[PDB]
Formats: sequence, C-alpha cells, structure tokens
Amino acid sequence: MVLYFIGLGLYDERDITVKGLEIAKKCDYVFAEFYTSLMAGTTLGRIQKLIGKEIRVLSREDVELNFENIVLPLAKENDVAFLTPGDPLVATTHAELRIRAKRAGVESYVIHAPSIYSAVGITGLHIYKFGKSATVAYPEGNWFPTSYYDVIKENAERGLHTLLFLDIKAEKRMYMTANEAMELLLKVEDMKKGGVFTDDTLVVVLARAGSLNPTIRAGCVKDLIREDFGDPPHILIVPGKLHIVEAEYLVEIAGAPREILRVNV
Amino acid sequence: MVLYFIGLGLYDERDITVKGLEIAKKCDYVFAEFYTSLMAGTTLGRIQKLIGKEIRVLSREDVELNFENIVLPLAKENDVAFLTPGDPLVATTHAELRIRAKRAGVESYVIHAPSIYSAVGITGLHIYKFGKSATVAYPEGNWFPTSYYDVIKENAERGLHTLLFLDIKAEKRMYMTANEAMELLLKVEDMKKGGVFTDDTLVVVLARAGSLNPTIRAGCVKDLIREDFGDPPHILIVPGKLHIVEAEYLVEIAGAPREILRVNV
Ligand SMILES: Nc1ncnc2c1ncn2[C@@H]1O[C@H](CSCC[C@H](N)C(=O)O)[C@@H](O)[C@H]1O
Repeated sequence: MVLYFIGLGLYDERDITVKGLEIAKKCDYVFAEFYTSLMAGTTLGRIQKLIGKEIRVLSREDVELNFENIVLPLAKENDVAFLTPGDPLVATTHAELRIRAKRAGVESYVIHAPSIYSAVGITGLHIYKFGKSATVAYPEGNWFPTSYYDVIKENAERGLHTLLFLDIKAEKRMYMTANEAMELLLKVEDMKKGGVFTDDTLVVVLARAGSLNPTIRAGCVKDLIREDFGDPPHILIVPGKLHIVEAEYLVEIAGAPREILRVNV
Repeated sequence: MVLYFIGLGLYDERDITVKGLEIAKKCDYVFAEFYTSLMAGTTLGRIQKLIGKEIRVLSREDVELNFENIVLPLAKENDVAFLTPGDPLVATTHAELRIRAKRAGVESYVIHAPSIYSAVGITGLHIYKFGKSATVAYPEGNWFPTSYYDVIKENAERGLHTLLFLDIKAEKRMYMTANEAMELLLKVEDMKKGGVFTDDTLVVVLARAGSLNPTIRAGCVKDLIREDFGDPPHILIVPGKLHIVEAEYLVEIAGAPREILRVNV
C-alpha cells in the first residue's frame, strides 16, 4: 500500500540513485512520465531492462486528470513506483500528486535524483547566487509569453543569476534550443526595451547535463545565438554580477572570451 | 589521465547514482571530503564497503591548498575519483578545482547526484520561487554577521523563498539546529527591526532530506522554535507569499497550521 516517487536523473538510466534502483526493482507496478523533461541519453527499454520491470508510460493528461484513477488504485494494495526525469518534484506540479495520494489513503515516499537545478553548478556560477527561476515558453497563436523577461530583469538588478528552463512539447517531440530562447528574448527586448537582453548580454548555455561531455558555453548573445550546442535538452542562463572566479571558470572551461575576466565592480 | 568529480547524494551510502558508483569502482584511487557537509545517514565504512575501494579522506586545507599536490599527480597516470556529499561543484569553491585540473593537463568529468538545492522541493515549495540562498553563521567574539537576514528580506520582499543552510563544524561534528537558527534570527531581528523574522513568521524545516523518512515541518517561529526535528542535518526555509497549492501541501503533508491557507497566501 505504498507509492514511490522516484527520480531518474539528468541524462541516462544510470543517473538514478542506488536507493532508487533497489526500491524500484522491488515494486509491484511501475509507472512513469517523460513529458516534463528529456533524458537524451537513454530509452524506455534501457530503463526497463535496468529495473527489470515493464514500465507503463503515462501522458500529461493521464497524470494531471487521471493519476488517482490509474496509479493510486494499485498503490492501495501494492508497492507502486512513479518514475520521472531529473528530480520528481522539481519544476513540475508533481508535489500536488502527494496530496492526492494522501487523500486516497496512500502513503508516498520520495527518492530524489540529480536535477538540472543543482547541475547548473557545472557552469562555474555560484549556485547560491541564482535568483528567481523562469521558463521560456513557445508563443502559441496570438499569445506571446513574456514574464520570464521580467524575472531576468528583477534578478539582474540584484546582481543575481537567472536559470531559464526551456519549453518542451513532448507529444510533438519539440525541445526548445538555447538558440530559440535567445531569439524569443531578443524579440521581447525589442518590445519592452528595458535593456535587459541584448546582443551584448553575456549568457551561458548548458546542454545535456548528466552526460559525460555536456556542452558548456558562455559569451555574448550575438556570438552564441547561431552556434550549435548539440542535441536537446538545453537550459539558458543569464548571469548577474560575476565574481572573479566565476569569470575565470567561464573562460577556462566554457570558452568565454578572455574579455569577461575584467569584471566591473 | 582522468579525474572524476562524483557526488555522493543527500543522506546515506545509497544516495550515490548508479553511474557514480560504477565509475568509482573503476578508479585506481578514490578521495573524498566531508568538511562541506556530512552524510549523516551513513559512515565512511559503509561508503567504502559499497564502493569496494579504500577512501582517502581529505581535509579542507588538503583540498583548498594542495589539491594539485595530492589528487592531480595521481590523476595524470590513473583514473581518480573525488567524492563529495550532495552534487559536485555545488560548494562554492569546488568549480575552481576543475580549473586546476585543466592547468595540470588532467581531464575531468562531473557525475551528478541529488543536492539539497533541488531536494527541498519535497517541502512543496515551488523551486522557481526560491531566490538568493545564504548560510546562517554563528556569531563569535566581536563578529556578529547578519547578511543572511538581508537575504531573507530581499527575497520575501519580492515574493521569493529563502533557502538557509545552517552553520556546521564538520571536524568537531557540531551541527547548528533549526531551533538554534531561529533563536539567532529572532535576535538579529531585535537588532535591525526590519520586520523580517518574528514569532509569527512562517518557516519550514527540512531534516534528513534523502532518507525515506525525512522530517518536514511548517508553522510560526514561536511554535516551532522549541519543537524537536530529530537528528541533523537541518535546513531552514523562510517562504515568501505562498501559492495556494504550496500552502495546501504544507498543511496536508507537513502538518502546517490550517491558518496559512488564509494568512500566508
Ligand atoms: N540534462 C539536462 N540538460 C539541460 N537542460 C535540462 C536537462 N534536464 C532538464 N533540463 C531543462 O529543464 C526543462 C524540464 S523542467 C523539469 C526538470 C526536472 N524535474 C529536473 O529535476 O531536472 C527542460 O525543458 C530543459 O530546459
């Protein structure tokens, strides 16, 4: 009579924690969703093979509208696991699912996994210096989202870094590239003219964190906007005021122009 | 010729990822540090037994002053692993270690693991709403640091949550409790009187994140300041204004008082 929320990590099936694997291996039923993020280095088959169980993949609709009809029923009489990319409760609405489990008289436990939220550390930017986070969403029809632009503005004024999750439309197999995010932001700048995101703005790109050779790049928008960062997923970061050691790392590791070594203070 | 920065995860020896464990087992030399944090749910012996390699523990000075004379020389002719609690490169000064490896002609790769930065998502607080983070340091002598108080102020002012790490003396294995952190903040409030941290302020306490049975509590400072949250480590969070969904999770999962559904939303 237990439900396990288990994260699978950043890139492939091996990013799951040992705790998560051992517990998953012993669950009666295993469910999972792969719409909240992209695990570019694995396949359902490899995950199933590793866990030694069949995995019933659920759609966003299955989860958001039918979690209590598809998963909870079995958790009332068995040990059930629900797998997700990265950490199960990060930048998702999955936390609320625990309230649903509770209301159904089902106990739930959470097994964390590496998340893009902490993986940003590989960019050299001090993680405590990150401010509010946001998501660059694809415009649809006449609706053109722009709130994420205001988040960068608010953080930048405080000298804080901004983590930008990029949009994803799993059913259409669409994964926003850092390039597309930069294009959208330049358009918002043209509209708002707040001097928040321009061709000279320094940005950082982290692609396929979790893999052994992720792409880590830093530089002016004008120079990176047309660069190929490899396959998704990508995240975009707009740093705030940099510490000298952050700049050094960006230059030495992310190939940023030596020019940024000269921090204004 | 290769140095692997491997995260050990949140709480015990099983919090390392399958990737991290398999890679560690293949290394000729394995180093680790426990001064930035400790794995309170396990021991060096259990970690060593799991990895099946003797682990040479390094102190803060060993790392910060002599990383290149202790770790890097061996990494030039062998596969070397450097284990740290949580996610590698989260601790402020670790990213710089990759620069030292580069300068030494040594390749380095990062193997992520769960970090408290993302694990706090288990409190039900939306990850994107966290602002700048800080550490609550013990006053001492004529030194009474209060910057962490200003961090809370600036975040809450913008409706953002504040993640507060509590002071730790690794060597002496002396943890700051959430209770202690609260008393300190109340004392800082009585000095700056900015109306930031009072007896009525809503706070969240997360203890032993990573374990299957963590302690998640929420309520006013006056009612939690004397409560027993169990064994360390403890993490303190001062939430900004709550999303109704956040509040509902805190009430249903963390036993928060029903009143936050109207008082803090
Ligand atoms: N390995 C990875 N590399 C780069 N970006 C990633 C990533 N994994 C997730 N993301 C980013 O985050 C978005 C999904 S948000 C959900 C995040 C997940 N719970 C976690 O803990 O990581 C993606 O669209 C992408 O922009």
